[PDB]
Amino acid sequence: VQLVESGGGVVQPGRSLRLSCAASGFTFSSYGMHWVRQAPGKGLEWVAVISYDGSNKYYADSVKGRFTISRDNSKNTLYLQMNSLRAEDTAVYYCAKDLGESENGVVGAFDIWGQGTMVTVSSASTKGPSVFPLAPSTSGGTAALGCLVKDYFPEPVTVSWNSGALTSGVHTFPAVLQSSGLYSLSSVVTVPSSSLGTQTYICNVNHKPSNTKVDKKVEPKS
Amino acid sequence: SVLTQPPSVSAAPGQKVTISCSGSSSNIGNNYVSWYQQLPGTAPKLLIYENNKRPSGIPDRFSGSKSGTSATLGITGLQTGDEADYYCGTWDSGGVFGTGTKVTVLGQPKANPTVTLFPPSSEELQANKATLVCLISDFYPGAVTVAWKADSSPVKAGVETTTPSKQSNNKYAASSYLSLTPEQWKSHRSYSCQVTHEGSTVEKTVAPTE
Repeated sequence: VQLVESGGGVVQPGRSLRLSCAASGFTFSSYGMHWVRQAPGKGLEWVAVISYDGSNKYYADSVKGRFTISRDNSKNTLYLQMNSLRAEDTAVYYCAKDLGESENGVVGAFDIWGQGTMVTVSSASTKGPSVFPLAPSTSGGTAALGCLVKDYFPEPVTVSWNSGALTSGVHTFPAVLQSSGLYSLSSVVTVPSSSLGTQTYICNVNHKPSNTKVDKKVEPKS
Repeated sequence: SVLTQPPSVSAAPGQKVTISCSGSSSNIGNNYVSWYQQLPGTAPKLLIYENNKRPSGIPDRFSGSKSGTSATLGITGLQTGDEADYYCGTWDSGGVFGTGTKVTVLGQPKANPTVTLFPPSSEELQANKATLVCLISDFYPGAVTVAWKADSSPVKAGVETTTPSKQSNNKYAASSYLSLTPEQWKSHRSYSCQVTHEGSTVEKTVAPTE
């Protein structure tokens, strides 16, 4: 059995998008089909359902109005016609089979799932990264500094420190999808709390797509 | 419409782990329960259906049960390949999933989280924006429940938190942000980062007066 989603890309809120799920390795015409979404990095959220025939159709309240799950048994494809997309509909949509078993629709058990196509709804063009200094406070004998790479878009950002001359003590966290349809991540360096005043520290952020190369000297306060 | 399962359960290799699903009769009681595994960067996988029944291909060391308003998934002989997000689900006449239970086959002692919270920079306030960055480090297993608190009052807004990732010391690390208006920031004596880990709860705090 194989489920292969399709038609997953970036979209502006309000506009439309229809995901396609090429199903194979089974009948499809005799199993109900589900759609499930998993926003990074939250849990599984049950989206919509369509019966084996296409009669019964059910959605979540967070989706009730604006989505219309359909399906094409001729092509063995499930369709999630998503209209009027919003921000918190951004998720990894999952084509999921239903397990209708044991004789005399249908039921809620998903034996097989698809790879899942990521939909990133965002009213946003390529935004350059705004970088902010995470000036230390410190929990002896160690202190922490960093750079909040925020309000950037899209997503490949590369951060370094001291132009490559600082690999150890460093930890760059994953990017998060913000409440502005942009992104945010932080870069951190863990150093001796005694070395603060002397050593200069620069986060060398580099958003390649938008062509921005931000550099922020991080130091403590007063 | 919220099925209750703990964020984390964790045993040693070879041991039993059980994951519970408590809720209400309308959700779990009168209905079938189904358990799903999810390795990181993979689609969910069906483990258990109809409370206790099992598919062919699933190792026999995956058990299921339902006693009224409670349902249990067990795992004997724990092996690293069991490290995953386990979700419980159900139907009702689709239905609802669990909060998400992580499983970690302990390869080391529980390390408690080192919390380093950063306030919004004066440079960030010079753009009429503000973000508090809580940075939780060196912890194991990789399951933390971050709550923010304006003064002792709670706060729901601006919260974005990452799914933990293993560092180079094999212990996990994550981060939570708090997107605030500079007025709100300057309108509370202190914001705080409550970090719950394996039952323990750590609180770091900052104030605009710093």
